[PDB]
Amino acid sequence: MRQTFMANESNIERKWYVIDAEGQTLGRLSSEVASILRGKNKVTYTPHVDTGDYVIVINASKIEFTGNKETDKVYYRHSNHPGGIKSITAGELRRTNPERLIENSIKGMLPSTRLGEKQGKKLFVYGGAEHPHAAQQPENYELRG
Amino acid sequence: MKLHELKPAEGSRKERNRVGRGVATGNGKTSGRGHKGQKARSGGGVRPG
Amino acid sequence: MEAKAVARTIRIAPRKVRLVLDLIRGKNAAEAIAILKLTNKASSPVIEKVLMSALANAEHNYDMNTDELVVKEAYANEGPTLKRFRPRAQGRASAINKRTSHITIVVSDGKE
Amino acid sequence: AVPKRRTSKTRKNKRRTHFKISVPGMTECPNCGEYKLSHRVCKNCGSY
Amino acid sequence: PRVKGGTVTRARRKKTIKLAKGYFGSKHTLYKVAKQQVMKSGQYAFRDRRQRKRDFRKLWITRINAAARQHEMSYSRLMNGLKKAGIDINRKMLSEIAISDEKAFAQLVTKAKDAL
Amino acid sequence: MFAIIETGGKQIKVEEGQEIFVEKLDVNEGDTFTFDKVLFVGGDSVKVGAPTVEGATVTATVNKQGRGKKITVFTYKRRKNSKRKKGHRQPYTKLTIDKINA
RNA sequence: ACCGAUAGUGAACAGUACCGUGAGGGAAAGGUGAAAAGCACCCCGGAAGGGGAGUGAAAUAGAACCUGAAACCGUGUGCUUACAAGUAGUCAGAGCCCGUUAAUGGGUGAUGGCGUGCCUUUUGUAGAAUGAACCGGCGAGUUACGAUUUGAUGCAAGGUU
RNA sequence: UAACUUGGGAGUCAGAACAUGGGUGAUAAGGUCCGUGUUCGAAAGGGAAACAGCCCAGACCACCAGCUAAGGUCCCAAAAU
RNA sequence: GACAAUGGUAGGAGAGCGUUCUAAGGGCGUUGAAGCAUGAUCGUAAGGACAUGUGGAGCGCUUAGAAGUGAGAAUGCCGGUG
Ligand SMILES: [Mg+2]
Repeated sequence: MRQTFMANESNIERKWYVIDAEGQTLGRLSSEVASILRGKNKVTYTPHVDTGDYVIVINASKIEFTGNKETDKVYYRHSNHPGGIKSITAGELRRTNPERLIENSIKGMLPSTRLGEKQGKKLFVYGGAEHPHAAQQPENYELRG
Repeated sequence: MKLHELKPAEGSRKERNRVGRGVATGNGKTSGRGHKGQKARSGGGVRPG
Repeated sequence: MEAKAVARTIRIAPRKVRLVLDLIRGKNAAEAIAILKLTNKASSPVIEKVLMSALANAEHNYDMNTDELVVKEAYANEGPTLKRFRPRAQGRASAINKRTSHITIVVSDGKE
Repeated sequence: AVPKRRTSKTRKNKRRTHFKISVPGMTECPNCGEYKLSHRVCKNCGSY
Repeated sequence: PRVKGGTVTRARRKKTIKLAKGYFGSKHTLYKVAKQQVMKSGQYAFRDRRQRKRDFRKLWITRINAAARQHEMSYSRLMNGLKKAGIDINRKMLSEIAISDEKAFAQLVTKAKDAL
Repeated sequence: MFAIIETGGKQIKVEEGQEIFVEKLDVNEGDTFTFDKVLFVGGDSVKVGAPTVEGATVTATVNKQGRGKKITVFTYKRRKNSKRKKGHRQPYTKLTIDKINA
């Protein structure tokens, strides 16, 4: 007897959250956020529809590293031109454009499908303590760890 | 017996094997001959003795 | 109602006829006659004669008013091919296909 | 030099997307006669 | 007497053609490629009737895990406790309950907690 | 209202007046069957089976002993000359739940 | 208990087209209808072709004439597609459109999982090893006479011509 | 729970990697020649990213049931942040 | 009924499906045979029906017999078409 609930687009209700990346470790914040961008923390989780919530990371210039990672955590970016390999350390990438640091770390934990691409478009990283989306009325989340 | 109800004695008749007629018979492609050599050729046996 | 006309075994290739025939599909008859007089492909006069024949059938056999008629369908089918040869270098021959076409036009007034 | 694979129906028909001809200019001969090609003269079959 | 091939070849080939309805391009038109594709699809169907049973069990466990974290348990300990309590409900039923009836699932969780 | 029964080699969640399909049973059309393995009763008063609820039957009427849609089982090995093909229709029985006796 | 138009003669209409200086080699090509009753006359068109009218049981039987498959070429539409990386399917699955040899129906497919054609030959082939453009027809353990072994049947110290 | 004897019918005589006892080579080779096991050949399924020969295991057919092996439990990706 | 077995290449053994023809029996057909086309049908497989359209004169079924008895591959042969 086949009786398993599947979610539709007329079933799903996505809500908004705010994470504070202040005094947190990159990666350890990123995996917990990645699990929320997908509906993994929900019953009614269905794998062929998008059933996750929106996230906002606010401070994101206060993120932390543990080792000597800030001087040798190069990133490496090729450009498809002969000898066109480029480079930047993790330390200088959070000094300039800290938003691309966290965004890229979280998107690397999502599947590379047509649905993973759409799920990663709910991220909204900012540097500093304020964000524009007051009209969506987001709550705080308080990472589990 | 009637001429429309003939039956042979049980065990007396039998159908002949036809070789080289598809894979499910068990005697399809190579027809029971194995692979290459003198014995797989047409008229290929060696002399008795 | 509908009136049709066919021209069978025209000695132009169908790929060349269809190219002009895609210009008049779904237009009223007067505009289609105008278009066929100003296009300068080889198949314009032949298609024009087929269209004229259909318009005359629509009026003599079915008593339709030719002032309000549209070209409902226009298409070209393949006919039988004539097979020929051309001598090439070093004693070799190559094939040549002289292709033909069947051309059909049907006009209607849009009512019943 | 020679094609490695044959060309399917769908690829052949995609290539012929732009292979078409367009409708001509076609202004109308006002005083007398039917349509003519624009900027042209039709001494017969047209007053213009 | 002579037996000419007649009408058996066409009928046999047309069955396989009809089994390839909906395939792309010449894979629904020509006998040779159609036959190859129908063979491959029979092999795929055999293999997938057995992967279905792994996929759905994997989905139920995800849903139960999500439902148990809302009562401060993980799937691991919840199943351990339910076994020590003697409860024998499927993973498939345990996740339909958690979806439709939240109070019943809460009562299951309390018994699983008391058996530890 | 809500009951979990165990039939065949599996478990089903049922309610009053619902149709279900199970592995073949030994009954005739029109008869009445009684499921006596009940693991959980929900709704207003929740009763959780030890595994079993100790009482708690569910009664149902039988409709249509039948056999399912035709499956074709086909497999083959690549360059060996080996394949086989066979069909299968799985039998089932259909019932309508008429009373949940908690 | 021979063939039935790729068969049977090479040849159902030919030692002819055609090829070769010559000796010589050597094809393809059957079927309107019971009866020609084989489309008077009108219309568009230089004609060819066509639309009506008529003959006929039937003209999508009109001489390229019984039936009329597939490859291949078009016209019209129900569902779908312009941020996407593919052996083209398969399993899961919304939405939209329909309604059958009536049964836990049919068409399409947003999105997710898994997934390197077939044959031959090899220790081992997705193989950058071989073969096939596609569709149709044709195309490979047979028969005679001996030998041996097994099953069946008749008679039996005999059996058989 | 096999073995042997008599008769009918075969195919095979290009083998490969891994572990271990040895020759040859240079205590070289995905080398080559023997002894002893296993797997491939002729074996799908799970693991080793992918990966005939390594580790776990031998597919009669249904199922949207359950327990385990090797290997695993932050996210990709099932299970201990 | 209890118990057990059921991956497989060279290869051995068994049981069957379908095609053309013959014999005997029993049938169908201008109120429409064979062939062809479509369908959501039946059987463990090879395969068998039924309904509708086209077609216009032949064809199944049962038991037995006899074979030019089954094609996807041969840089296969012939024709047609890309
Ligand atoms: Mg086309």
